[PDB]
Amino acid sequence: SMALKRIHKELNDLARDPPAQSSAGPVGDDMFHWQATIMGPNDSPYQGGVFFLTIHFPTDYPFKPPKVAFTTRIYHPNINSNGSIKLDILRSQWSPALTISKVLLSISSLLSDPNPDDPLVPEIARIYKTDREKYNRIAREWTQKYAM
Amino acid sequence: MQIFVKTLTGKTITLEVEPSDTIENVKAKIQDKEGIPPDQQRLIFAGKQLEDGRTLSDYNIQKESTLHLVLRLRGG
Amino acid sequence: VQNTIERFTFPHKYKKTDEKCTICLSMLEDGEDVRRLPCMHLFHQLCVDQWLAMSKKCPICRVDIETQL
Ligand SMILES: [Zn+2]
Ligand SMILES: [Zn+2]
Repeated sequence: SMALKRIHKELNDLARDPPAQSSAGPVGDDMFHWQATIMGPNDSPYQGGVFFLTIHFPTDYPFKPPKVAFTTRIYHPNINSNGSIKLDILRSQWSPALTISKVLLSISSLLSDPNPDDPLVPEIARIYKTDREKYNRIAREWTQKYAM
Repeated sequence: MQIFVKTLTGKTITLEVEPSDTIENVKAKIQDKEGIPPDQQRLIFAGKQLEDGRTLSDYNIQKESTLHLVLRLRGG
Repeated sequence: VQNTIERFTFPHKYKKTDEKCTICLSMLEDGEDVRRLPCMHLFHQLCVDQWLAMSKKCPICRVDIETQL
């Protein structure tokens, strides 16, 4: 209810000032469920891809973080095959001053600069560390299959 | 050679090591001095986490270097 | 607890450049119950007090409300 007012405010912000490189809006008539797209950033092995996100807002948002998950497959140490994201501002580092806009920037920044030391899928992190160009090649390959 | 290990509190210890010593050897040297098990030790130098099978020279840790010691968690 | 908050922050009624509460996203207006943190950041009493019940950090800079140096 207060969460609804604040979700409405954010949407107005997206209206008045449309972000570059991302899109998000409600799913149907449900303001507590959103959908979004991220561009793969140009530095990454995901350049050229667009990744799809599903977003749920809890009833006491913004005091508790939204649930965010990829619905596009991606080769990434912190994003597993369910689309779950290991990102600090999404659990312990969440703040009621953060917005969905900044969450997307972060996820995008997470794509450009992975955190292999606290990985969600161990095997990818080991390849990321041991063999970078192995990692970037298969990331690019997954980008071509799932993200085009 | 001489190096220092530092914790989040500022607490500083000093080790004698060799450039060919491995991160496992270094962690074992920290166990001796501080009673912390190698399994609980996470070493970080110049932003990078140090891996158990590599040596100090592999990261070009040189004389009077400071490593950082934190808790190795399960993750992730 | 609530009076840990009162001992380390400044509640007051707003006198009005615009300023926005980063929690609710609405502008502060004359007479509203607001509160300032040792970081100098300002929110609506209701907005920030809800977070301070869960955390002793500033939503913006994240500095602890009991920081001193
Ligand atoms: Zn407010
Ligand atoms: Zn602050």
